[PDB]
Amino acid sequence: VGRLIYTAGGYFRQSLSYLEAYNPSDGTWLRLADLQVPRSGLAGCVVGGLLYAVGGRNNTDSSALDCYNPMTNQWSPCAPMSVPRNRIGVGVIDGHIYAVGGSHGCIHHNSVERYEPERDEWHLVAPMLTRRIGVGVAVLNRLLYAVGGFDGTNRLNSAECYYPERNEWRMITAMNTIRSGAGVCVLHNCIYAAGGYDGQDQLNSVERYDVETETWTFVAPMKHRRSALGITVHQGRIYVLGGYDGHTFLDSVECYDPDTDTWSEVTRMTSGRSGVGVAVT
Ligand SMILES: COc1ccc(S(=O)(=O)N(CC(N)=O)c2ccc(N(CC(N)=O)S(=O)(=O)c3ccc(NC(=O)CCN4CCOCC4)cc3)c3ccccc23)cc1
Repeated sequence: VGRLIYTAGGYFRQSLSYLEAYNPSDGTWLRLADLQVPRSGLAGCVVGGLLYAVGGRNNTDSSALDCYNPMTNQWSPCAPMSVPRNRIGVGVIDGHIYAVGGSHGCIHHNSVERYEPERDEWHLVAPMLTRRIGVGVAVLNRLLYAVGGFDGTNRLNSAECYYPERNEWRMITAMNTIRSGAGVCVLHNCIYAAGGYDGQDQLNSVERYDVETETWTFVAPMKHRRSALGITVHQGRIYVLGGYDGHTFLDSVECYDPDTDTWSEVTRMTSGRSGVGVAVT
């Protein structure tokens, strides 16, 4: 009935078609219409109550944008991006979807494009300073942040900031830890970077960046270490969904209370998966 946490796609042995929704009010899961094409490594977002699945890898790298309407339980195709973008990052500014980075085969994108729902059109914006796949994306104060990822040579702890009015990117303070495939979100005016892969291990560490003091501080780590996790914010708490811990595909969903600096496991997906697109509406 209320706002749900949607997880689309993912990987477990193969790319998946599942669209499921979690109700944090009563702990229930709903099963919704499958995606047209199974996809992992995509990103989710919500604009005008519509859920969007962006990019990923098919079953093969995907330029697709698909739109799910919760009121009709239907997926519809949208204008494709100018390039396939697997392991994409996505952020929304003023009802516009920014597709950041990602990979096409062995090409590691630094390009960025902007989708206009009112026109069903994508347009390129200024490219990032760094090529980033597995990049975490966060929107804060009408700025778009691109955090960590892999540039094709090094895994990254750097982060950079896009200025829509200036159409430009600037590097910001780097993270304490290198992170590709982290969950990045915004909670209570800070950017959170949860988990990821530092080049040797999946991580359970979690650091937040305070823009005022422009520094990254560690906070309480998660129970299960994980990369390629889904992440979202619901009612002032962070939810991370699934992922890969180095051996298993997680079905675990942990929830972070910023006021207690605590991670509790609050439910479990119907099956373990990583590389899901996650959004709330
Ligand atoms: C420890 O090694 C790692 C090194 C680095 C990383 S990463 O997080 O930093 N990273 C970015 C980067 N590499 O730069 C990523 C890798 C893979 C992704 N997936 C989708 C996609 N299109 O790539 S995925 O989640 O769905 C997945 C698919 C297969 C496998 N591995 C298997 O063996 C599958 C075979 N299984 C099948 C069932 O069981 C038996 C064996 C594990 C995960 C990512 C998705 C989003 C963001 C980042 C992703 C992660 C792990």
